[PDB]
Amino acid sequence: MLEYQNLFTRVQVRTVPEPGIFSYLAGKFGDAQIGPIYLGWAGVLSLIFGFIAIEIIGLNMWASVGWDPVEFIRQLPWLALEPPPPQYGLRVPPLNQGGWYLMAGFFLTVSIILWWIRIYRRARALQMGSHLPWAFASAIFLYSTFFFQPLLVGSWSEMVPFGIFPHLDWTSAFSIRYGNLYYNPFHALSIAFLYGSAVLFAMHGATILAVARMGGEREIEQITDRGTAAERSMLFWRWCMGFNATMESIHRWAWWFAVLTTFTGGIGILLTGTVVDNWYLWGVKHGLVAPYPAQNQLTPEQQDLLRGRYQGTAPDSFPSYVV
Amino acid sequence: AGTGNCAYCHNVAAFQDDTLPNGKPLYTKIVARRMLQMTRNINGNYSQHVKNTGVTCYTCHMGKPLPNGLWFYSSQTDYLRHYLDRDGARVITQGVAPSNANRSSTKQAEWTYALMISQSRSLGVNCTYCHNTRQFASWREAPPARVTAYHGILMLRDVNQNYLAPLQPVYPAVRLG
Amino acid sequence: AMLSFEKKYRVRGGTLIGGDLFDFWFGPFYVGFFGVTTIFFVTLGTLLCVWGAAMGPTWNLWQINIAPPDLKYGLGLAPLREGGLWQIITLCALGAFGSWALRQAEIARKLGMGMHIPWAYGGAILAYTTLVVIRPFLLGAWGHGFPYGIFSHLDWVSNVGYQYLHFHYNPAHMIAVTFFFTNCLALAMHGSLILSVTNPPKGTPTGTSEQENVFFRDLLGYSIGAIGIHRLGLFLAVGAAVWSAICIVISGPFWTQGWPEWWNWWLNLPIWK
Amino acid sequence: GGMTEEEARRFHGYMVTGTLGYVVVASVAHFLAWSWRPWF
Amino acid sequence: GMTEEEARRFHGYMVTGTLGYVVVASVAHFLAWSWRPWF
Amino acid sequence: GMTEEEARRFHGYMVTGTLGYVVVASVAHFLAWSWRPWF
Amino acid sequence: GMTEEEARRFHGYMVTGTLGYVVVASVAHFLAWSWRPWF
Amino acid sequence: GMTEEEARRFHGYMVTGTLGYVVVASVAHFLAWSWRPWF
Amino acid sequence: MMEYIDGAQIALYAFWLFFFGLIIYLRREDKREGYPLESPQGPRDGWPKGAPKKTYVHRDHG
Amino acid sequence: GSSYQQAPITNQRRMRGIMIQSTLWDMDRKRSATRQRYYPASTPANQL
Amino acid sequence: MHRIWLMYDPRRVMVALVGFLAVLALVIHFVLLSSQRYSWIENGTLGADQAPVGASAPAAAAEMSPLPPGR
Amino acid sequence: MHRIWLMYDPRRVMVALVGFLAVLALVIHFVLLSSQRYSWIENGTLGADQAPVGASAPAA
Amino acid sequence: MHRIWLMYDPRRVMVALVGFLAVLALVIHFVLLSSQRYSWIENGTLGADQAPVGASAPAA
Amino acid sequence: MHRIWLMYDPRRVMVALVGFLAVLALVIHFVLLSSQRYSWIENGTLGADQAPVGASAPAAAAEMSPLPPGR
Amino acid sequence: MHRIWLMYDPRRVMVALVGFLAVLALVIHFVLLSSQRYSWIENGTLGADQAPVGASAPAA
Ligand SMILES: CCCCCCCCCCCCCC(=O)OC[C@H](COP(=O)(O)OCC(O)COP(=O)(O)OC[C@@H](COC(=O)CCCCCCCCCCCCC)OC(=O)CCCCCCCCCCCCC)OC(=O)CCCCCCCCCCCCC
Ligand code: BCL
Ligand code: BCL
Ligand SMILES: CC[C@H]1c2cc3[nH]c4c(c3C)C(=O)[C@H](C(=O)OC)c4c3nc(cc4[nH]c(cc(n2)[C@@H]1C)c(C(C)=O)c4C)[C@@H](C)[C@@H]3CCC(=O)OC/C=C(\C)CCC[C@H](C)CCC[C@H](C)CCCC(C)C
Ligand SMILES: CC[C@H]1c2cc3[nH]c4c(c3C)C(=O)[C@H](C(=O)OC)c4c3nc(cc4[nH]c(cc(n2)[C@@H]1C)c(C(C)=O)c4C)[C@@H](C)[C@@H]3CCC(=O)OC/C=C(\C)CCC[C@H](C)CCC[C@H](C)CCCC(C)C
Ligand SMILES: *[C@H]1O[C@H](CO)[C@@H](O[C@@H]2O[C@@H](C)[C@H](O)[C@@H](O)[C@H]2O)[C@H](O)[C@@H]1O[C@H]1O[C@H](C(=O)O)[C@@H](O[C@H]2O[C@H](CO)[C@@H](O)[C@H](O)[C@H]2NC(C)=O)[C@H](OC(C)=O)[C@H]1OC(C)=O
Ligand SMILES: *[C@H]1O[C@H](CO)[C@@H](O[C@@H]2O[C@@H](C)[C@H](O)[C@@H](O)[C@H]2O)[C@H](O)[C@@H]1O[C@H]1O[C@H](C(=O)O)[C@@H](O[C@H]2O[C@H](CO)[C@@H](O)[C@H](O)[C@H]2NC(C)=O)[C@H](OC(C)=O)[C@H]1OC(C)=O
Ligand SMILES: COC(C)(C)C/C=C/C(C)=C/C=C/C(C=O)=C/C=C/C(C)=C/C=C/C=C(C)/C=C/C=C(\C)CC/C=C(C)/C=C/C=C(\C)C(=O)O
Ligand SMILES: COC(C)(C)C/C=C/C(C)=C/C=C/C(C=O)=C/C=C/C(C)=C/C=C/C=C(C)/C=C/C=C(\C)CC/C=C(C)/C=C/C=C(\C)C(=O)O
Ligand SMILES: COC(C)(C)C/C=C/C(C)=C/C=C/C(C)=C/C=C/C(C)=C/C=C\C=C(C)\C=C\C=C(C)\C=C\C=C(C)\C=C\CC(C)(C)OC
Ligand SMILES: CCCCCCCCCCCCO[C@@H]1O[C@H](CO)[C@@H](O[C@H]2O[C@H](CO)[C@@H](O)[C@H](O)[C@H]2O)[C@H](O)[C@H]1O
Ligand SMILES: [Fe+3]
Repeated sequence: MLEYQNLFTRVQVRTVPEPGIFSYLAGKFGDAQIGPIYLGWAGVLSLIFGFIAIEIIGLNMWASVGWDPVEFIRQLPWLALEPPPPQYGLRVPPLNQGGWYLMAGFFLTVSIILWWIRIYRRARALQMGSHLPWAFASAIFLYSTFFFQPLLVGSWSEMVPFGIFPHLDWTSAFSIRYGNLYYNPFHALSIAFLYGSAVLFAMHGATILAVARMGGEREIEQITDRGTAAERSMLFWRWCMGFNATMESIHRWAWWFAVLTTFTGGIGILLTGTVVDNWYLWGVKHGLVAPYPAQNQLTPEQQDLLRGRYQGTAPDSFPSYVV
Repeated sequence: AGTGNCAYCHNVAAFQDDTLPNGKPLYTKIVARRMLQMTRNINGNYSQHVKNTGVTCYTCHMGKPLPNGLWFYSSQTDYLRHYLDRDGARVITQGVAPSNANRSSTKQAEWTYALMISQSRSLGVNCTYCHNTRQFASWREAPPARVTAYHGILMLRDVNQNYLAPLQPVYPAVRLG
Repeated sequence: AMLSFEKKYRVRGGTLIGGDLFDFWFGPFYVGFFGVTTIFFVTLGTLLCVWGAAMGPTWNLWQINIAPPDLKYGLGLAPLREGGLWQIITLCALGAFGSWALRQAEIARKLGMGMHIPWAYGGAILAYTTLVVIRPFLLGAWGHGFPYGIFSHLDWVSNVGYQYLHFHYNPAHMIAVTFFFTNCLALAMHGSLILSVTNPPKGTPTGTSEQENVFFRDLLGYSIGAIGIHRLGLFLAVGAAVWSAICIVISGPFWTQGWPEWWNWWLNLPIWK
Repeated sequence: GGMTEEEARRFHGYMVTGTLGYVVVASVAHFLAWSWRPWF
Repeated sequence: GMTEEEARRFHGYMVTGTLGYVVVASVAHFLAWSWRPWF
Repeated sequence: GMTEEEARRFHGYMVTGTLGYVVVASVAHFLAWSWRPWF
Repeated sequence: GMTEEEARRFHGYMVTGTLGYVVVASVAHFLAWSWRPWF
Repeated sequence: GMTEEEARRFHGYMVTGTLGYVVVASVAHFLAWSWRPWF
Repeated sequence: MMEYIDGAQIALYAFWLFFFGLIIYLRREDKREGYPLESPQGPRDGWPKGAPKKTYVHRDHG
Repeated sequence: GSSYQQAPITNQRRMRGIMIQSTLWDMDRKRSATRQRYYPASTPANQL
Repeated sequence: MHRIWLMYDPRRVMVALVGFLAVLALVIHFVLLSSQRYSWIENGTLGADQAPVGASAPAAAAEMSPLPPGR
Repeated sequence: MHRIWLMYDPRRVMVALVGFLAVLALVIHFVLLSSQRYSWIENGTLGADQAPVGASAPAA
Repeated sequence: MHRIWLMYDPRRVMVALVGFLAVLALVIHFVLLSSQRYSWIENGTLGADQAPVGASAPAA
Repeated sequence: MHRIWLMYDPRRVMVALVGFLAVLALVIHFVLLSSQRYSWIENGTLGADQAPVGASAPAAAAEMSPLPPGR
Repeated sequence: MHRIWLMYDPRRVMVALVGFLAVLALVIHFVLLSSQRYSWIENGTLGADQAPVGASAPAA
C-alpha cells in the first residue's frame, strides 16, 4: 500500500556486498555468529522435540478420520488429540485414551523450554539485556498453568485438547464449569492489560510514524541524543492528556502491559477450581454482581423438584425394553 | 396416513381385526393403539409441559407415518440418552469454594454444552431463551420457559422408556436401529 | 508548568476551528475549541452517569448499571427513567470521543506531526459507534446497545455471545482475536528489544540498531526494520478493533443462526461434498 | 532473453504434438469411462 | 546454464528413468489388479 | 562442489548403504510376513 | 573445518561408540524378552 | 579453549563424578527394590 | 475460618500493591527527560520525583 | 456405574472430542465421513 | 501460429499450462470421488445398470397415500 | 525435446517432480487405505470375492 | 550415475533423504500401531490364526 | 567412509543424534507405559503368563465420569 | 575420550548435563508419585505385600 514517507516508495537500495561491514554479514558481534538463523544446541533440540510433538498431534487427528486424507483436510479444524478420561486422575492413561495426549504435551513443553534457553543464550551472546527472555517467560507462565491447574484439581482430563475448534470448546466449557470467568478478577485484569497493549501499540505506532520524517523511528539515537522528534512526541501526549513518557520509558510501559497480560492470566487460572469453584458467586460475595429484577420465582415444591443431579457416567449398556 | 386411508391400519373389511387375512399382525394398528395411550399419557400427566395447547397425532406425524427426530442407539456418550435412561446434567457448584459435592469435569461441561445446543436448535431459540448466561445454574434469573423445558425432559424419558422403546418387537426390522 | 524544552513550541496556529480565541493552554493541557467541547460533553455525560447511579439501587462502583431502553421503544427516546438516560449519555459519549480526536488533530498540526494518532484513535471510535449506533440501528432498536456498568456490560457481552450458541465459531471474531494476541506478542518483542539495547548488562556498551536487527532476524527469520515494527504494531492494534467491529456488526443484522452452522459452506465445497 | 521466430517454429511443433498426444489419451480415457459407466 | 550437449545427455537419462519408473509401476498395478480388481 | 572422481567415490558408498538398508528391510518384511501376513 | 587424519580419528571413536551402544541395547532387549516376550 | 592436557585433567574428575553419581543411584535403587520391587 | 476473606481476595490486593508500586516506578522513568518543569515561582518536580537524567556509554572503535 | 462394560467396537467413536456430535455431525451428513465416525468391525481370523 | 511464442515467454506459459491442467484434473477426480455414482474406489466393480442414479422428479400425481411395509 | 532443459533448470524441475510424485503417491495410498474395499492393513487377507463393494442402486 | 552428485550437493540430498526416511518410518509404524490387526504391543503374541481381521462375523 | 565427517561438522551431528536418540527412547517408554501389557510401574511384578494380551480395543475405559473423590 | 572436551566446552556441557539430570529426575519422581503403586507420600509405609498391583489378565 501507499505510505506517508518516501523512504521505500521507490528508490530502495541494494547493498550488493553485505551490510554490517539486500545482503547479510558472515562474522561476529563479539563471540555471537551473525550469518545463519541462530539455533545452537538448545535450538536444535527444541526443533526435534517440537517436531515429534506436532507429528503426534497430526497423526492422531488423521487416525481419527480413519486415515482419510480428504476428511483430514475437510474436517481439520474439528479434529483433536484429547486429554485422558476423568476417572484416571493423574495416573497414566491408555495410549488411545489420552496416552498420546500426555506424550505430545510433554514433548511440546520441553520444546518450549529449550526455545527459551535458546533466546536467553542469544540475548547474552549479542550483549543485550534479558528483557526478551523474561517477557517470553511470562507467556510460558500462562501456558504452564494449563498443566498446573489440572494437576492441582487432580486430573489430566481437565487439560486443553490439541485442536483448533476443540480448544475453543474447552475454553467455553471451562468458563461454564467454574461459573462464568468474567467474574474472575484476574481474568478481568488480564483483559485490561490485553486491551491496554492494543491501546499502547496503537498510540506508540502512530506516534513514531507521526515523527518518522524527523527521524523519530531511530529510537536508539533519540534515547541517547534527544532530537526534536522525541521532544514533539513528548509534547503531543503532554498537551493531549496532561502527562507523557520518554522515548525510552514508553517501551517500559509497553513491556509491562504485555507481560502483565499473561502473568495476571496465569494467576486467575491457578485460582480457578482450587480456591474458587464458582466465580459468579464469588462475585456476589464481594459485591461485583449488578442486581436485575427476578425473571422467575420458584415455589418451595419447585425448589426440590428442579434440583438436578450432578452429571455421572454414560450408560455402558444398550437396554432392551422388551417386557 | 393421509385422509380416508383407513387401509393404513385396518383390514378394511374387518375393522375389529388386528391381523391380516394371512394371520400376520396389523403392526400399524397395534402401534396406533399404543400411540393413543401415549398421547393420553402426555396430555394427562405432562400438562406442566403441554398445558392447554396439548398434543395430537399431527404434532409428531404431520401427515406422515414417520415423525422427525427419530434416534437410535449408537455411542455410549450420545447426549440423546439424556431423554432415555440417563439422569443428571448439572456441572456448576452452588457455592464459592470447591467441595466434594461437585467433582464435575470440564469434559462434563462440554457434554452438557453439546446437549444444550441440541435443545436450542430443536426449538430454534438461543441460550438466553432459558438462561441468563452470566449464571447458567440460576433459575431466578432465567425466564420461566426453563421450568417448562425441564418438564419436557421428564416427559421424554417417560415417553421413550414406557411407550416408544418397548415397541421393539411390534415393528418390522426395516423400522429398527 | 512546562517541560524544560517546551516553551519554544507553544505557538499559535494549527487550529481547525475558532482561530486564536481558544488557542491556549491550561496547565499541561492544550485547550482549543474541541477542548472546550470535550469538557462540555465529559462533564454532562459524567454527571448524568452519577444521576443514573443515584436513582439506581446502589452506589457500589462495580454494581452501578445504566441500562438501555426496552426494544419496544425502537429508535425513539425512551422515558429517562426507562433507558432514555442511557441514550443521552450515549450522545454525550459520541460528542466527547469525536471532540477528543479532532482536538488531537489540532495538537498534531501545531507540532508539525502527521495525522496518524487521530486516525488510529478513529479505530476505537468506530468499534464503539458500531456497538451503540450502527448495530442497534440495523436491528431497529437502541435497546440493543450495551449497558453502562463495569460488570453489567460483561453480562451483556456474555448474553450476546450465547445468542449465537458458540460465539468462538464467528469467523471475523477468530481474526480479531488473532490480531489482539499477535499485537500483544509484537508489543512484548519490540519493547524488550529497545530496552535490551539501551539497558545492557552492567559494564557493557550501549547497543545499536544493528544488534536489535540481528536479534529480531533470529526471532522471526526476517528483518522488519525500525519503521516496519511501528507500522506492524499500528496495523495489528487498529486491525484488531476494525475486525472487532466487523465481527459484532455481522452478528444479528446479517447472521442470525448459531455460528457453528455458518461453517457448513466449508463442509459442502464441491471437491468434497 | 527472448525467442526467435525460427526457434518458435521448432517449439510450436512440439507444443502441437504434445497437445495432440494428450488430447488423444484423454479421448481414449473418456471412451473407456463411458463404456464402463455412461454419465448421460 | 546447460550446454546443448549437457541437455542432450540429461534428456537420455531423464527419459529412461521416467520410463523405468512407469515400468515398475506397471508391474505394481499388475500385482494389485491380480489381488483385488477395481473394475 | 566436488571433483568427478570424488563424486565417483561418494556414489559407491551411497549404493552400498542403500543396498545394505534394502537388505535389512527385506529381512524385516519377511519376518513380519511369517509372523502375520497382510495378504 | 577438519582434516582427513582428524576425521579418521573421530570416525574410529564414532563407529566404536555406536557399536558399543547397540550391544548394550541388545542386552537390554535380551532381558526384556526374557521377562515378557512381545511375540 | 582447553589444552589437551587440561582436557585430560578435567576428564579424570568427570569420570570420577559420574562413577560417584552411579554408585549413589545404585544404592538408592537397591533400597527402593528392597522396599517395593518393580518386577 | 474467615468467612469474608478468601485466597482470591488476598491475591488481588497483593497484585494491587505491586501494580501501584509499578506505576510509581514507571512515572519516575517518564521524568528522566524534560524535568524539572519550568514555571513562574520556579522549578517543579511533580510526583513522584523523577529519576536522574541518564548518560549512555558509547562503544569504542580505536 | 459400578463397573465398565466395553461397547462392541462398531459402537466406539474414533473421535474423542466431546462436542463433536453437536458442533459437526449435526450438520455434516456426507456418507463417507459418516462411515468413518466409528471403528469398523473386527473379528479373530478363527471366526471367519 | 508460432508467433504467439514471440509474444509470450514459453517458460511462463508451459509452467502456467501444466499448473492449470494439474489442478483441474485433481478437482474433477475429487468431485467424482465424492459423488455416489462415481465413487469408483468402493463401487467401481458394479455394472452400469447396478450403479447409483440420482433421484428423479416425482413423475406421478405427486399426491399419493401410503401403505405400510409388510411386517 | 531435450532443448526443454535449456528453458528450465534441470536441478529445479527434478526436485519439483520428486516432491510432486511423493505427495501424489501418499494421497493415493491413504485414499485407498481409508476406503472400505482397500483397507488392506485390516482386510488385505480377504479374497477378492470377500472384499467389500459399495452399495448398488436400490433393487426393484 | 555418480554425476548426479555433481548436479546436487550430497550434503543437502543426504539430509533430505534421512529426514524423509525417518518421517516415513514413523508414519508407517504409527498407522500399524493404531490398527487392530497390527496392534502389536498389546497383541503381538497372538498367532496368525487368531489375529484380528477387518470383517464382520458370519450369519448376519 | 570416514570422509562423512569432512562433509558434516561432527559438533552439529552429535547434538542432533543425541536429541534424536533422547526423543526416540522417551517415545518408546511412554508408549509402553501407556499400554496394558507393558505398564511396568503398575504391573511389572506380574508373570509373563499373567500379563495382558489382546486389549487392543480403542475404548478400554469410560470416557465420561466425574473426577475421583477429592479429599 | 578426553578430546571430547576440546570439541565441546565443559563450561556448557556441565550446565546442560546438570539441567538434563534435574529434569529427568523430576519426571521420574512425578511419574512414580502419580502412580498407584509408588505414591509413597500417602502409601509409603505399606509393606511390599500390601502395595497396589495392576490387574492380572482375564485375557477376555
Ligand atoms: C486497571 C489496569 C489498567 C490501569 C491503567 C492505569 C494507568 C495510569 C496512568 C496515569 C498515571 C499517571 C498520571 C500522571 O502522572 O499525571 C501527572 C500528575 C502530575 O505530575 P507531573 O505531571 O509529573 O507534574 C505536573 C504538576 O506537578 C504541575 O503541573 P501544572 O501546574 O501545569 O498543572 C496542575 C497539576 C495539578 O495536578 C492534577 O491536577 C492531577 C491530580 C490528579 C492526578 C490523578 C492521576 C491518576 C492516578 C491513577 C492511580 C490510581 C489512583 C487511585 O498537574 C496537572 O494538571 C496534571 C494533570 C494530569 C492528569 C492525569 C489524569 C490521569 C487519570 C488516570 C485515570 C486512570 C483510570 C484507570 O501526576 C500526579 O498527580 C501523581 C500521579 C502519580 C501516579 C499515580 C500513582 C498512584 C500510586 C498509589 C497511591 C500513591 C499515594 C501517594
Ligand atoms: C466463554 C469463554 C470465556 C473465556 C474463557 C477464558 C479462558 C478459559 C481463559 C481465558 C483467558 C484470556 N481471556 Mg477470556 N473468556 C471469555 C471472554 C473474553 C473476552 C471477551 C471480550 O469476552 C476477552 C477480551 C478475553 C480475553 C482473555 C485474555 C485476557 C486471556 C488470555 C491472555 C493471553 O494472552 O492469552 C494468549 C496467550 C497464551 C495462550 C500463551 C501461550 C504461550 C505459549 C508459550 C505458546 C506456545 C506455542 C508453541 C511453541 C507452538 C504450538 C504448536 C501447536 C501445539 C501445534 N476473554 C469468556 C468469559 N479466557 C486465559 C486466562 O488467562 O484466563 C485468566 C484463559 O486461560
Ligand atoms: C542402453 C540399451 C537400451 C536397451 C537395449 C536393448 C537390447 C539390445 C535388447 C533389449 C531388449 C528388451 N528390452 Mg530394452 N534397452 C533399454 C531400455 C529398456 C527399458 C527402459 C525402461 O528404458 C525397458 C522396459 C526395456 C525392455 C526390453 C524388453 C522389451 C526386451 C527384453 C526383456 C527385458 O526387459 O530385459 C531386461 C532389460 C531391461 C529392464 C533394460 C536394461 C538392461 C539392458 C539395457 C537391456 C537388456 C539386454 C539383453 C540382455 C541383451 C541380449 C542380446 C542377445 C543377442 C539376445 N529396455 C536401453 C535404453 N533392449 C531385447 C529385445 O528386444 O528382446 C526382444 C534386446 O535384444
Ligand atoms: C507477553 C505475552 C505474549 C507472548 C509473548 C512472547 N511469545 C514469544 C516470545 C514472546 C516475548 C518470544 O520471544 C518467542 C518467540 O520465539 O517469538 C518469535 C515466543 C513465541 N510465542 C509463540 C506462540 C504464541 N504466543 C502466543 C501468545 C503470547 N506470546 C502472548 C500474547 C500464542 C497464542 C496467543 O496462542 C502463541 C501460539 C511462538 C511463535 C514462539 C515460541 C516458539 C517455540 O517455542 O517453538 C518451539 C518449537 C516447536 C513447536 C517446533 C517446530 C517444529 C518445526 C515446524 C519442524 C520443522 C522440521 C525440523 C527442522 C526438524 C528437526 C531437524 C533438526 C536437525 C533441526
Ligand atoms: C485502535 C484500537 C485500540 C485503541 C486505540 C487508541 N485508544 C486511544 C487512542 C488510540 C490510538 C488515543 O489516542 C486515545 C488517547 O488519548 O489515549 C490516551 C485513546 C483512548 N482510549 C481510551 C480507552 C479505551 N480504549 C480501548 C480500546 C482501544 N483503544 C483499541 C483496542 C478501550 C477498551 C477496549 O475497553 C478503552 C477503555 C481512553 C484512555 C482514550 C480516549 C480518551 C477520551 O476520549 O477522552 C474523552 C472522554 C472522556 C475523558 C470521558 C467521557 C465520559 C462519557 C461522556 C460518559 C461515559 C460514557 C461511557 C460509554 C460509559 C461506559 C462505562 C463502561 C463501564 C462500559
Ligand atoms: C445397561 O446397564 C447400564 C449399567 O447399569 C445402565 O446404565 C446405568 O443407568 C444410567 C442411568 C447411568 O447412566 C449409568 O451410569 C448406569 O448407572 C443402562 O441404563 C442399561 O440398564 C439396564 O441394565 C442394567 C444393568 O446394569 O444390568 C440394569 O440394572 C439393574 O440390574 C442389574 C442386574 O441385576 C444390577 O446390577 C443393577 O444395580 C440394577 N440397577 C437398578 C437401578 O435397578 C437396568 O435395570 C434397571 C431397573 O435399572 C437396565 O435398565 C433397563 C431399563 O433395562
Ligand atoms: C388374523 O388372525 C387372527 C388370529 O387370532 C384373527 O383373529 C380372530 O378373529 C377375531 C375376530 C377375534 O377377535 C380373534 O380372537 C380371533 O378369533 C383375525 O381375524 C385375522 O384372521 C385371519 O387369519 C387367521 C389366522 O390366524 O391365520 C385365520 O384364522 C383361522 O386360521 C388359523 C390357521 O391358519 C387358525 O389358527 C384359526 O383358529 C382360524 N380361525 C377361525 C375362526 O377359523 C382367519 O381365518 C378365519 C376363517 O377366521 C383369517 O381371517 C380371514 C377372514 O381371513
Ligand atoms: C501406511 O502406509 C502408507 C504410508 C499409506 C504407504 C505408502 C508409502 C509410500 C508412499 C512409500 C514410499 C517409499 C519410498 C519412495 O521412494 C521409499 C524410498 C526409499 C529409499 C530410496 C531408501 C534409500 C536408503 C538409502 C540409504 C539408507 C543410504 C545410506 C548411505 C550410506 C550409509 C552411505 C553414506 C556415505 C558415506 C558413509 C561416506 C561417503 C563418502 C564421502 C563423503 C567421501 O568419500 O568424500
Ligand atoms: C518416559 O520414560 C521414563 C518414565 C522417563 C523412563 C525412561 C527414562 C530414560 C529414557 C532415561 C535415560 C537416562 C539416561 C540416558 O542416557 C541417563 C544418563 C545419565 C548420565 C550420563 C549421568 C551422568 C552424570 C554425571 C555426573 C553427575 C558428573 C559429575 C561430575 C563432577 C561433579 C565433576 C566435575 C568436574 C570437576 C569438579 C573438576 C573441575 C576441574 C577443572 C575444570 C580443571 O582441573 O581444569
Ligand atoms: C505426516 O505428517 C503430518 C501430516 C501428520 C503432519 C501434520 C500435522 C498437523 C496437520 C498438525 C496439526 C496441529 C494442530 C492444528 C494443532 C492445534 C493445536 C492447538 C490449537 C492447541 C491449543 C492448546 C493446547 C494446550 C494449551 C496444551 C497444553 C498442554 C500441556 C501444558 C501439557 C503438558 C504436559 C506435561 C508438562 C507433561 C506430561 C507428562 C507427564 C504427565 C507424564 O509428566 C511427566
Ligand atoms: C572408544 C569408546 C567406545 C565405548 C564403547 C565400549 C567400548 C568398546 C571399545 C573398547 C576398546 C577401545 O576401542 C578402541 O579405542 C581406540 C583407542 O583406544 C580407538 O582408536 C582410534 O583412535 C586411535 C588414536 O587414539 C587411532 O590410532 C585408531 O586408528 C582409531 O581407531 C578405536 O576406534 C576404538 O575401537
Ligand atoms: Fe518504538
